[PDB]
Amino acid sequence: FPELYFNVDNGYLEGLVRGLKAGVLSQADYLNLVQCETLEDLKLHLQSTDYGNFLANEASPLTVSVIDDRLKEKMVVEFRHMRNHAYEPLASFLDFITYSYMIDNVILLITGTLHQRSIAELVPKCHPLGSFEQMEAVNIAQTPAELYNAILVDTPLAAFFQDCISEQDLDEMNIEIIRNTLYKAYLESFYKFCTLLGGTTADAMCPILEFEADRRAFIITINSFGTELSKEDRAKLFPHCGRLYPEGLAQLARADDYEQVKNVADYYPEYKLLFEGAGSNPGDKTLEDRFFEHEVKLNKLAFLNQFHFGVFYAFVKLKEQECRNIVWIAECIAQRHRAKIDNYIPIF
Amino acid sequence: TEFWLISAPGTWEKLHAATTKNNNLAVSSKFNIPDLKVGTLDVLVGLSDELAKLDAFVEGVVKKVAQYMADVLKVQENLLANGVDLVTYITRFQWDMAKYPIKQSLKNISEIIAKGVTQIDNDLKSRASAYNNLKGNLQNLERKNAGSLLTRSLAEIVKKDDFVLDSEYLVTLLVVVPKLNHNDWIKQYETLAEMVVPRSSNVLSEDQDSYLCNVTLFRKAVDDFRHKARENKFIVRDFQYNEEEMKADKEEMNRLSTDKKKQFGPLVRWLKVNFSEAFIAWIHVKALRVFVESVLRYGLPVNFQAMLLQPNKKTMKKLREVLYELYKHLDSYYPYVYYKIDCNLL
Amino acid sequence: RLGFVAGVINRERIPTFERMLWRVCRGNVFLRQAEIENPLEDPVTGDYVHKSVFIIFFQGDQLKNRVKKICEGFRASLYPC
Amino acid sequence: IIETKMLMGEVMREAAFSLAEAKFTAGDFSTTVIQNVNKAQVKIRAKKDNVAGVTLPVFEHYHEGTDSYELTGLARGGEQLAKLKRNYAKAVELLVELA
Amino acid sequence: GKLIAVIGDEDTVTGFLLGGIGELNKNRHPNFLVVEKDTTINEIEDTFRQFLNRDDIGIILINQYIAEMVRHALDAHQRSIPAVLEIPSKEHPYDAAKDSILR
Repeated sequence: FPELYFNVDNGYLEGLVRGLKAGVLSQADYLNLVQCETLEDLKLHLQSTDYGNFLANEASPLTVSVIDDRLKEKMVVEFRHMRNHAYEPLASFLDFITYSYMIDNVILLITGTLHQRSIAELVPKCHPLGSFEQMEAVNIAQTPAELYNAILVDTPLAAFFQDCISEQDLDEMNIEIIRNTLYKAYLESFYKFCTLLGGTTADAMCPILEFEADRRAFIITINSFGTELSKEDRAKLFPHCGRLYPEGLAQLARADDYEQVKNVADYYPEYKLLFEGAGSNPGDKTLEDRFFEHEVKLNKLAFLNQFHFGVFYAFVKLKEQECRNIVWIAECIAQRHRAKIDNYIPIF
Repeated sequence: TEFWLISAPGTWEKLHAATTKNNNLAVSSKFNIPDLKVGTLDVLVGLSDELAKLDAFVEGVVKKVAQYMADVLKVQENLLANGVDLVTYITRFQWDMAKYPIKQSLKNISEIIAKGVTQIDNDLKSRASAYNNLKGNLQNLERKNAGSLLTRSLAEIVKKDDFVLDSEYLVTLLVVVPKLNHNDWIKQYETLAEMVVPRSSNVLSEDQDSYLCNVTLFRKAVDDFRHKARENKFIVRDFQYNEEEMKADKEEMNRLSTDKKKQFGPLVRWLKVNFSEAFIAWIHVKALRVFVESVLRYGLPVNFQAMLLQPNKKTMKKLREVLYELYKHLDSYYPYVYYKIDCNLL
Repeated sequence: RLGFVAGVINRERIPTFERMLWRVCRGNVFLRQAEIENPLEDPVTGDYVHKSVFIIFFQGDQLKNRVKKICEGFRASLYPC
Repeated sequence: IIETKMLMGEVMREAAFSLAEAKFTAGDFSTTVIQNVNKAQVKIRAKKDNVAGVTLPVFEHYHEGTDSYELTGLARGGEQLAKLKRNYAKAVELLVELA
Repeated sequence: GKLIAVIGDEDTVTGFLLGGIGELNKNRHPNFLVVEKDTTINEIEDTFRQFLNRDDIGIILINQYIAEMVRHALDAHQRSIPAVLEIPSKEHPYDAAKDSILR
């Protein structure tokens, strides 16, 4: 019933984004990258993939800050191509992927405002996916975050700012409480939008958005032990989206200890066996290196369905792992510290 | 297993046998502790903040060593000087030579128990963690001997006729080719680079998915062939004379198997005497917590009447309610002296 | 030797203060209450409360550290006696 | 001096690799960290020590601890951070003894 | 002095600002300078004068890759305070400092 339609508007773009799956590096592509000894030789072993001739114009001294910036500018021009050819049931979905980067850029645009800076932080120091090159009133808003917050409501992040009054970001709230309260309102609005689009895109995507609400339920309550934010301050940072919602979030707001978040993940047998990072050992994978193996395990499962929108969000989050894996191979090669070079995630 | 220890002073020692008449609640053993040194009023209540911290700190040390009992080979054989925890709870008394009664009970008797427990906590954290490193390297013993031909060490596939000695003009490389591209590699092993031996292709050992072979080549043409081997999906692994040191690692797999066994009996003899000393140290600290808060809750003419209790199962709601009426008329949490101990180890 | 401290407290928690102060010091105190008349008022702490007199002797000189936290927990104001 | 120029050659190797572990987990925080500086945490006071009557200016570090990066990451990262903070506060404790 | 200053790099100063050495008093200056690839040598010389002639700057950290650009400038500094330390970077560890030339 969503299969006999959906090739009307989104049939060419789905076959395109599955053609970009075939360019995601396999295990045998990674095993030829870990044999490289210099970043000059990593330029050679990357040319046998579909990345080829992307570092051919930079410099003869090839540093790791150029490879990282040239890898992620290739994911932008692949995402901007699939957005400029998108139709309105899919273009509303592709704009919801960029709100995770518009949130990370709005917060970067108010730290310069509280410290009296300008557009000099905008162009070089923001992610190109969530980018402000339109809404040009943001680009000249030198006002101290009061006549500027009245311009951020002329931006697609306006519907998320209904829990942040312009007096709260005016030195009243910490800069990470403004992040995660927007990201709480972002995931809960993206979970409802992915439920209105029913059928195949609501059962291949809501398992991904349930785990994203349980990563930030576990990682927030673990990093909130030594710091000064109360239990009522992190209970409003939990997104009400995941599997943990009525019961786990009641216990996670009362934890105060790492052993009290381990026995609330024991109730859920998918989250236990993920809590066996166990960083008391010197060399092994930590907790977030085991949460990244589960983020990309659910993202590979979105390509097992066909007629759905979840094939596009599971490509951006697997081309982001390419910009994290190849840089990690390049950062263990340039430093010649390649005993932990196998601590990447072998996606395909 | 659980436990409850409650003293009920004011004959008065005969009403403790009346608690044994309620057969459905407890047996109400005596568990007498000897007379200690008194003479302080400010330091008696000031020791109550230190004795509560000492009873909790010594409880986690013995509960951490009971968790290490699964690593030596659930098991309940931790006798306390040829005596079970239930047999010692019916025959508990002061040692008077390890916890001396001539010394002060608040400061000096506790500090001898504190410094002894802190050294046994240090000797359990420093010595037992070193044996985990030889067992942590023992986890890497089979890790070097697991997987395919690439992930496995070559301590058992070695052969003197499989490599070319006098390597001044030759070199033998252990190449791995898949089972599907074996015929594609046999027509391309001599054409991967210049000056390649075209008849030295000999599959020494094969696996279920691939096959490991030997490929002789010159000393100068080893790098360009291996760079072309990555394009042709061939896995070339380096080889050296460290197999005699891997044969020494084959004996180190038996040396670590000997270092685990020689340290097994040494650590099990250490955990059998130190945990019994720390469990008796927490038992002496509970009686110090029972000698405290009984001269303040009750009067101190000379000394309060000493008494204890026994454990109970599933009738504690009726046992606390039957003691709630007899203790509400004594006073004006519980209305009397009460300390909840855990008889279980895990 | 020592053991005298004088303060004041409201009558709306005078029965709740003496019940909690006995369990915190494990006894060894003599707290004699004394009620008052028509209410006074303080600016920041206590507004329009018919208070009562309070003295906790306890003869301890280290139980004052067990009487310093209990006095501010129930909002009692002491004075040099 | 020379023994602690080869000791900071491996401490700064581990600390720069710990930054490489933290960018693998939590995005890029090289614009949040640089912008959010208001007050310092690790300062120095100049002590005096003398050999044969000639005083030598020596430095001793101290911590007036209020963390400006107490919340950094906190939903992504936060465990690779605060062990990057330990691997560079240990480098400052060494580099003040070199200074 | 009482502060620690760092010239460093783009990756070096963001590791040391997490150590807790950066202080911002906008009346005078910030106590660091992130050097990118597109800063001239004239900008490195100006902030190096600012850190020497400041009162509370006690220790100056700088990468040896950056210090060779102003090698004529720090040899002119022959005082006891502040200490100009030369630290390694990515693929530029250590060859020879100005302090070990003084031997």
